[PDB]
Amino acid sequence: AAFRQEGVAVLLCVVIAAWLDVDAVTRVLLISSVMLVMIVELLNSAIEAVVDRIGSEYHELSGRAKDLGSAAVLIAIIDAVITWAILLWSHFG
Amino acid sequence: AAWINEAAFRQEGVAVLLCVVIAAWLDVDAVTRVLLISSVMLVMIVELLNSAIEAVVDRIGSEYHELSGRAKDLGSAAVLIAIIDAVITWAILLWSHFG
Amino acid sequence: TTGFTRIIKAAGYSWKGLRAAWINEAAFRQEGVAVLLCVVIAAWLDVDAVTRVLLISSVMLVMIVELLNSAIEAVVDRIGSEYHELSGRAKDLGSAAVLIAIIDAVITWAILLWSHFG
Ligand SMILES: CCCCCCC/C=C\CCCCCC(=O)OC[C@@H](O)CO
Ligand SMILES: CCCCCCC/C=C\CCCCCC(=O)OC[C@@H](O)CO
Ligand SMILES: CCCCCCC/C=C\CCCCCC(=O)OC[C@@H](O)CO
Repeated sequence: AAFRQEGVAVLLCVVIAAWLDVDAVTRVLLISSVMLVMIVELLNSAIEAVVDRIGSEYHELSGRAKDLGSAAVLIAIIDAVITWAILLWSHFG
Repeated sequence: AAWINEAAFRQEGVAVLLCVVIAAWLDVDAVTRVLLISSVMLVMIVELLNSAIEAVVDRIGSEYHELSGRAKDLGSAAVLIAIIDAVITWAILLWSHFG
Repeated sequence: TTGFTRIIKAAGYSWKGLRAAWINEAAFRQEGVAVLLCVVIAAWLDVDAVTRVLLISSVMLVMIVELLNSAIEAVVDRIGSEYHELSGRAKDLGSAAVLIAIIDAVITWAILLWSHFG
């Protein structure tokens, strides 16, 4: 369901990066950026998995852990966007 | 959320934020600017993940357990490695621009 | 004061964690060796600054995810129960992030060295 859509997303990114006439270095940066997002999203899901296992009811530290994990994912997404934007502006510069 | 109003996250937050601003103004090529950003961004990501770990641990209980201390130590280790990676990154790249 | 004591304390925790992870597992020790070799090779390698960083950044990320996944397992094992679905799920997601980080590093080294022909 959700993991499939992310799998579709990252596959398209690889296809696009392969479709673009770019060098080895820039191609690595494009891929690795999206790869990092995958890593953070998986680790964040691991956090939420532990949280939902520990607590049966609501707790402050439980919501804190989820917010911090979701924040890390956001920072990762932003980092990927900035990376793609900078490189593409350079290639078509 | 309520995480933003903390002395620890303000200091770590501005340290990374300043580096991004500086890197955005530095006169270097694209791939260099990307690495300057991605390095300090990675540090922030690891710090947020590490902070999430500690939050989960404290959620468990106040009574100490060996795995509880191990979880925090391993988390701090990842943060350390991330900072080292950031320093080395900026050191190698800026050494050319600095001369 | 507070800023200096946090750096020292975090350095103490980090070194205590790196020590514990090195003592407990043999696979971790060999992994650290593989990383250290990669760092030295990339430093002595005749490539430009950007490639040198990428080779380093790859293996450094591997260790970070490894330590973070090991932190997850520590919390999971901390929890006391016979068996839970989210117990295996948490480690499954963590192990997935580890294998992704390793593969991405291997491919990076593969592509970069193949383009350098060295
Ligand atoms: C127009 C908004 C697109 C979506 C957001 C993309 C943000 C990208 C970059 C933010 C500024 C940081 C880097 C900008 C800069 O200093 O130079 C970039 C340029 O040298 C690349 O060739
Ligand atoms: C440029 C290298 C950055 C770090 C790469 C990853 C290194 C990971 C682990 C290195 C060893 C961790 C600390 C273990 C150690 O040195 O001593 C353990 C010893 O006291 C008992 O066996
Ligand atoms: C080519 C490698 C150069 C050094 C790169 C970083 C290596 C990191 C750790 C290796 C040194 C730590 C080994 C253990 C050690 O010396 O400490 C002994 C321990 O009693 C201190 O608490």
